[PDB]
Amino acid sequence: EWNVEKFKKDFEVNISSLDAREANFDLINIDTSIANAFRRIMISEVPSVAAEYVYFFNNTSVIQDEVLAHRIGLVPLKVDPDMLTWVDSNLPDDEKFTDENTIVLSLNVKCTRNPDAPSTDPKELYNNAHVYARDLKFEPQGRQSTTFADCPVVPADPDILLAKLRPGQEISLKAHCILGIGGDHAKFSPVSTASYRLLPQINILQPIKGESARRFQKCFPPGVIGIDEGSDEAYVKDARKDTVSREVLRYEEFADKVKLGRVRNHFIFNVESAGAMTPEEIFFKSVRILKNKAEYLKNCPITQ
Amino acid sequence: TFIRGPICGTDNCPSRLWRIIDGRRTCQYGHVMEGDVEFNDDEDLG
Amino acid sequence: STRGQYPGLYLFGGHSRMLRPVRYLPLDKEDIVGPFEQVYMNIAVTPQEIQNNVHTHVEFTPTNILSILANLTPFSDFNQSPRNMYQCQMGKQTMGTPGVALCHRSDNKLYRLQTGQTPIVKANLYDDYGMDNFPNGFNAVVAVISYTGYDMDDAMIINKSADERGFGYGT
Amino acid sequence: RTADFRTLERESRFINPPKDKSAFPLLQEAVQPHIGSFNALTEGPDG
Amino acid sequence: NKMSPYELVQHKEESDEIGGYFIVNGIEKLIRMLIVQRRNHPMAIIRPSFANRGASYS
Amino acid sequence: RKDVPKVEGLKLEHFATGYDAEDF
Amino acid sequence: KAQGRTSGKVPIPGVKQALEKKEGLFRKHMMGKRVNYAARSVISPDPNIETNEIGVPPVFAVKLTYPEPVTAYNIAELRQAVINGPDKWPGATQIQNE
Amino acid sequence: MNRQPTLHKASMMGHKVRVLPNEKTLRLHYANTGAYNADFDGDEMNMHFPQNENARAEALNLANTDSQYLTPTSGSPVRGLIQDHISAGVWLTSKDSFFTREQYQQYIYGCIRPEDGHTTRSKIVTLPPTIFKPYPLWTGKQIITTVLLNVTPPDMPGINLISKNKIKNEYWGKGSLENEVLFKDGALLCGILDKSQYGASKYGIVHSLHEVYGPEVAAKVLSVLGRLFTNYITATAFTCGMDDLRLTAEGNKWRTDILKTSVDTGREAAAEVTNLDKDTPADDPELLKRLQEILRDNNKSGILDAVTSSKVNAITSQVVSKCVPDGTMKKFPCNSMQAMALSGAKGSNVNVSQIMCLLGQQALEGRRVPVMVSGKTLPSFKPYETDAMAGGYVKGRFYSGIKPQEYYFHCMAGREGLIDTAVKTSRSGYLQRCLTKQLEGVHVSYDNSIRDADGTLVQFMYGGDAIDITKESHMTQFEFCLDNYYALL
Amino acid sequence: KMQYFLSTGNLVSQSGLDLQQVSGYTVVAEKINFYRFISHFRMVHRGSFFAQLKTTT
Amino acid sequence: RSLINPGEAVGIIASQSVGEPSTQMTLNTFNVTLGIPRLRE
Amino acid sequence: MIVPVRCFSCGKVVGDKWESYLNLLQEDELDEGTALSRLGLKRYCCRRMILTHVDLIEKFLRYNPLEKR
Amino acid sequence: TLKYICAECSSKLSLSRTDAVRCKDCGHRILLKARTKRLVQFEAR
Amino acid sequence: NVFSRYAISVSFRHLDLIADMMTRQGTYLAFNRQGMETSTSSFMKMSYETTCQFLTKAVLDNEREQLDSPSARIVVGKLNNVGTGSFDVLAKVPNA
Amino acid sequence: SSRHGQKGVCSRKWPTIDMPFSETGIQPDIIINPHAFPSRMTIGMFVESLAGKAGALHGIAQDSTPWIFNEDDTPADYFGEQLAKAGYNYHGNEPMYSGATGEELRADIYVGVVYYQRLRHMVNDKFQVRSTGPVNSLTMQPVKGRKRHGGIRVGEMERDALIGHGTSFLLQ
Amino acid sequence: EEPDREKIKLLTQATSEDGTSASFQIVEEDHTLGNALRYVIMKNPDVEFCGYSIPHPSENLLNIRIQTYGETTAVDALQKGLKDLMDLCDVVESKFTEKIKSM
Ligand SMILES: [Zn+2]
Ligand SMILES: [Zn+2]
Ligand SMILES: [Zn+2]
Repeated sequence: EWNVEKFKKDFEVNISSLDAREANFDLINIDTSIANAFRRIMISEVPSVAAEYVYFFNNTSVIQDEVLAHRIGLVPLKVDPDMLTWVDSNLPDDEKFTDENTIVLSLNVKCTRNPDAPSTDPKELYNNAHVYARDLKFEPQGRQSTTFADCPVVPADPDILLAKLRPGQEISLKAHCILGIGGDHAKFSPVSTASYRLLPQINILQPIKGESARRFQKCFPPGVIGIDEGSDEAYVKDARKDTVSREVLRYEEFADKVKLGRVRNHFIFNVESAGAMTPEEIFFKSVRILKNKAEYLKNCPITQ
Repeated sequence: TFIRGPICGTDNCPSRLWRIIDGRRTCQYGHVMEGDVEFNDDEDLG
Repeated sequence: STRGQYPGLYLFGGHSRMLRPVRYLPLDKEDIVGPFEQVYMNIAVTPQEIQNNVHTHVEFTPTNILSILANLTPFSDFNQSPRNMYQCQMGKQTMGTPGVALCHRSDNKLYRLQTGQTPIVKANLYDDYGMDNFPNGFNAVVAVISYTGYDMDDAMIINKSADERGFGYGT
Repeated sequence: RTADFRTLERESRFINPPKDKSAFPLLQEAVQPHIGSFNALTEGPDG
Repeated sequence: NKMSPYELVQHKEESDEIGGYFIVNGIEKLIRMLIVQRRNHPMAIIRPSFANRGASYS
Repeated sequence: RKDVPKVEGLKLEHFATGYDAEDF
Repeated sequence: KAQGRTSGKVPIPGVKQALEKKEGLFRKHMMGKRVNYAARSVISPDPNIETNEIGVPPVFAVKLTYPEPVTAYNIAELRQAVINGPDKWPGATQIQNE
Repeated sequence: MNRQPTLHKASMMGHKVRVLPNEKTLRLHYANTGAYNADFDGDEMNMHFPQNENARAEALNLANTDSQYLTPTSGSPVRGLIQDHISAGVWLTSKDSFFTREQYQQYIYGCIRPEDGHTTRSKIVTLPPTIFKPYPLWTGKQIITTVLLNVTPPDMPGINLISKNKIKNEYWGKGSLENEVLFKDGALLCGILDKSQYGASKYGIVHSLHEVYGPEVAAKVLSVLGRLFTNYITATAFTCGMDDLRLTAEGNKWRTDILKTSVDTGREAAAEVTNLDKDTPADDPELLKRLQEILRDNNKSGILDAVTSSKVNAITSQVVSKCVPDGTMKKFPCNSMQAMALSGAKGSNVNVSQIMCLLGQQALEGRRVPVMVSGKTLPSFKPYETDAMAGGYVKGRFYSGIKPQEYYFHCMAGREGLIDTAVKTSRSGYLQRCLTKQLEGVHVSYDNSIRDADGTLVQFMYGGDAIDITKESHMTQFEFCLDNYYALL
Repeated sequence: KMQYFLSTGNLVSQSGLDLQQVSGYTVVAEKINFYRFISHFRMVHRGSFFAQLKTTT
Repeated sequence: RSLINPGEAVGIIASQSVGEPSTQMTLNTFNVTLGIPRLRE
Repeated sequence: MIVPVRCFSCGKVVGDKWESYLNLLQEDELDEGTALSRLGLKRYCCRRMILTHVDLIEKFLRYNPLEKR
Repeated sequence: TLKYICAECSSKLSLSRTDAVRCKDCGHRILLKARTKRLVQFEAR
Repeated sequence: NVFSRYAISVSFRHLDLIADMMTRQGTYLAFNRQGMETSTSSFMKMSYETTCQFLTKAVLDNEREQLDSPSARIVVGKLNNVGTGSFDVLAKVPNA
Repeated sequence: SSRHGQKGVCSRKWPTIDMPFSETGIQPDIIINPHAFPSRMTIGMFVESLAGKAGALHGIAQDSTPWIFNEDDTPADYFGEQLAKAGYNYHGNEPMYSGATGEELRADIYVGVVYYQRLRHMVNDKFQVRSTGPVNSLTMQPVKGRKRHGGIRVGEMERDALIGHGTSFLLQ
Repeated sequence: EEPDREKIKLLTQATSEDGTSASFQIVEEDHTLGNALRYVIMKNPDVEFCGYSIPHPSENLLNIRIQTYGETTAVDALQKGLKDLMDLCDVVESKFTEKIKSM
């Protein structure tokens, strides 16, 4: 007999590590349908900011225009969402972008010959021969000056090589960075990889003490199995440390003395980030999206 | 987009025509000219 | 012989003769052998298969008998034979890199795959012919699984987000 | 090891083409039936 | 002809330009190699297309 | 025939999620 | 049935050569005609449509048309087709007067 | 719809349109791809759209796919599930399959939707579980019962069928009965489902529903099973790896010891055709003189090929018949390489044998590997070599590799299968065109006589019995027509 | 008259060469990749006369 | 109810039931003329 | 051409690590497996993108019709 | 100021009417068109 | 015997109709030009091969083509007489 | 296509999330059906899959020159040992989970890195459609050729396939 | 006053007269909420049948189907499941907050 008060008696979270870019943590005693839905929403439904419309004024370099437009969109921007709003598509392009929807980046690079002493390195040999992603400067439109004064728009990885040039060539563009979700295009996905794994279960069946237990160590990562003596013989220290290689299931000594399975309601989330948001904050957004994905169906008339 | 042609029928107006389904030159106002073709000939020097 | 080819000793030194190198077993030196000679010789394939007092020659490498494009197929001795023959035709018809001097040419049409990669698994003759100057393809994390249901009889499934990040994009 | 991708050997060669001698000499030998057959019209014995 | 990979780049070619073809009207054709009979050696073929030629031919 | 030469100098390069080099 | 002058690369065909071959007239343009209202494309699999079905792309669905005479029962749907016009899919490309 | 070499009338069938978004490709179901002889490698098909109501009444009633279930060549079915819906019904209808209540109701509604008109009752009915007391669990055979409970009409009783599988009983263990398919009152009670049941196979379950319930129900059951074995595949996948292709070290010693007894096989067949005896050695000058005599004759070389090929096909048949169920590392259900071959999903037992055991004799134009003027089959071999390997016998397999000599003979056999294909279709193409001008206005008249177009009489009944070929399948299946008497009434 | 041969492939000759066909002597070097292009220079052909045959010897 | 229907093109069907499985027997010797050349006589 | 910005499979930013990779192989003189692990590439999806990259843009840039050769 | 580019010496070159299409530093006939500051738009996809 | 060698089952009803066509004149007639020579439909013969050869034999005959074979109805554009063209649909009007 | 003649069209750009995901978080770029390999017998693709994943982890290139290995020196033993030192399964199998449902799969999935090529002929220069258009001047029939918006051919045998169904109005 | 009503839709062609059986069709959904909601409706002791079904992956439509026993219609089982999934995301969000405030 299930109840939401019985779910709360038996639900735990163990946070193994938290960081600016990644977070490993456990969700104990939750169903696979709910734990998949948090993974499902972190990849797609959580919105993030990326460049969408690119306006080339000149591109005289070797890289094509649409290839170089595609490379700007994949550059992750260090912008907090809930500082922008959503664009509205049922109205024309003069009315579509405001200072509340859009972040305007620009890029203006020209390459020239450098007088240098001599196969020489082309950073000592040319001026502006490498367009990095930090050369996308932020242009505050409208009132994005008193609200972005704390945090200007900078790419999350400023050393991304966008293009390479030779003298004579130039790149002069201007891009609009709109808010979108990972289901539309992959460049809005706010996460490098969110994924989970089940806790492995390593069930020893017979006591396998002694010299067999020393060779039982080596079928696993080193922190997994431990020994003490013939008593406290060969036990599991850290099954969470184990990757399921099934190395022990191919030695005929051990193929009946152990069984490998999972703990089917212990999920180990590893949530990384593309830099725009902290990884514990794209999990709070993900559980609030699924809550607000259900309110909008409850607070809704059932048609026909 | 259009090309100059004869006056359209149905008492349309002095009009100029435009091939649209590659074989039916309509008028400006959408009247398909009755019995029009846009022929070609097939090659798949030498 | 008895009712065989007409006997004789025929030397040839002219133009236009086919020639390939083998190792002459005394002196361990390279010899050059043409196809008129080869019918009556005894050329061992590997040195491990040199039998006493029949073999006078040995191949340098057993891969001197394949083509250039038939030699770039990874582990070609494990595929079935019509599949090594079909890669040799499919390897021509890829969109790869025609050349780097494309702004000084004007052809009817060129196909240009944008971001090529070298292969992790490759032959040693991939580097002798300088095939790195013309990268033809890309390394995909491929999973052999029947999961979706839309991949039958030959069809495959691409990833969507792999494609949005540019995966076999070309002009 | 068994084989290598020659990553620093490519990148020094892409930037700096060799000023003396073509690398990859098996590639110029693979059209010696064509280039050589046209060279024999004007070179060799008896002009 | 006697030209470096550096100098082929300075003359707007691929650095490992291969040669072997003709440029005719921009189209870049080449002469196909053929298999013909070996020179200067009497072959001893038998063929049914010889009795087709005249009477009393074997 | 000499065998294919084993590449010497290999080590563990796949770890569980949340564990980098805690193994010696 | 002539002699000609030279190797004029199989000289100028008469009115019998227009009839007697695989190509010509009587087998290429009487048994083997080309048709209007037809489309071809590469096929792709689908286990989500029925077995007695085809998945028509939206490219083909805004080109191929059916002359539907307007009567008292399809007036509600053929008015909606003309309103959508020849770009939105449940639509129509042209009408025919009486 | 039309696949372009249109060799028979089932290659041009009539489909119902279902307009999809986001595509540029025509898009087909897998039941149709055996009818058109199409596969998804880049094939194109022609889509014709008829322009009046007389032709729409004939693409729905005469040339639709539902009436094209049986081909008229022999009366055999051509429509069924093809590759991975086959290999999913050997897992779903297995005896290991146990679904819980949340899972059982999900595989029903995943394939049977009442909104789209799949049901007959407008309320999805389910079955009691086959386990009550520890935990309620449904069997995987019990899902096939529930999907036939819902798509068949309620007034007719259940189906009754006794058939077989392609999988022998000994792959499942001692005393299993999983080769016997049994349907009693519409309930699958025994046996797994294969290509032999819902593939393009005769007297299966889909062929039997076609007879009792009609073509409209049999076309729904292929769609319902097309969605059932797709949601089960997405929840429970199917793979094939390197471990599927490996013999165990016990059984890998077996193929070595049998192939150790093949080094003498080439000489003994060559000593037999030369009418010598006593194991005369291979370097005997009175032996090599006879082999040269054999070489110059096309007759005598045909004898030496046939003796030596049939003698080394025995060693090929001893390695396979000892290893492939027994010497393999992974046994049958877990070894997906065998389960794709035993189910008839893809491949044969010959493909599995060449991967795991050895390729065998590379027979060229029926005879054996050709030979030079010098008595050499390659420059690697001694002239007039009485080795089995020198004649083209490959003792290597595709798992471990084939030597350079036997890689060259295998390219000889690979090319004669490709030059014969290029000359295949031009032969029988003109034979069919030439029949379809005489036998082209020949039709059944209303007095059941077969007449030509001008009225000249050809036969007095069609075959002497006036029976359509696509109807007489269960006409002499009297045990089937008695077990289903009331449903067929 | 030599550019015409290299443009069409038609061996026009009064005196008659030893060859047995008069067409297909030159082909276009395609550049769809490098493997297509490097294999025109290793391509050898038995003769265009032999595809007319009905014998697979 | 399993009879042939009047108007059925049994001439095309009988010719498509012979020419179509004859695209399946082009192979060589496995005493009498075999396969398609026998069928062409 | 130039290094992809993101990995194709996971989606980690990979484009900022190409010039750091060539410094490790040239200046610090490591093998390829140790230089990739020091840049943070550890899933073998993103590991084979810096590893296996050709970088043909240095070969394209030699042809410049905007300056005297 | 509208300009072109010589295909040989890469010198920028305004070309009026009633002028032969040649470079004016070398004499090269083939002459390629430069690109100017002009707006085009893309989606970053 | 040809099909049973390759383990291909064809029904005897097809083989009896091929055989009863080849023996329709008491002789052993082929499927070729010479077997087709004794037929009624001129356009069937003209569309097969040697078109103006059969046309010569038909014009000298002053031969009326009855337009009944399906190779002669596709030429003139008449409805084919096999299947749904093997009968007529007639509408029944109520008033006198 | 891969380097083994395993070609086939892209059937669906399958969305990322409901695509199976490994223990590592890696989601495959290409899913290929295992039912290809029994009739193809392309086992060079299984060992390329196995040598490629060994090479990505250890930072090494592997050789795939033919006849380097041996029946006593099987590459499944050679590259599987390199995976087992890296920490993966010996057989190239990986524990994957279902993207749709979320549960783990039945067995482990054979994953690896294969060098895929992209062939040059695509649907954008294969498909055509015609409602009506340009005709021929002699026969008043639709014209041959796609760029001229021309028509699909109903040839000789397709006439016979419509007589065989007995549908005289589709033929008409 | 414009509330959205093109989101959830009761398919009347498959709905029983009593309301104890009904099918629905949500737009712009998939396995995300289709499986998470199906888990919570099945924990109602009156739901006899429940399952979701995506009719075609290329369009964003989601058919779910609830069949009850009695004394609760199939709409009242949908909105009871949507309330207990709202309450199930509060437990996850509030446990995961208390473990960040505890580090
Ligand atoms: Zn008008
Ligand atoms: Zn990655
Ligand atoms: Zn100049």
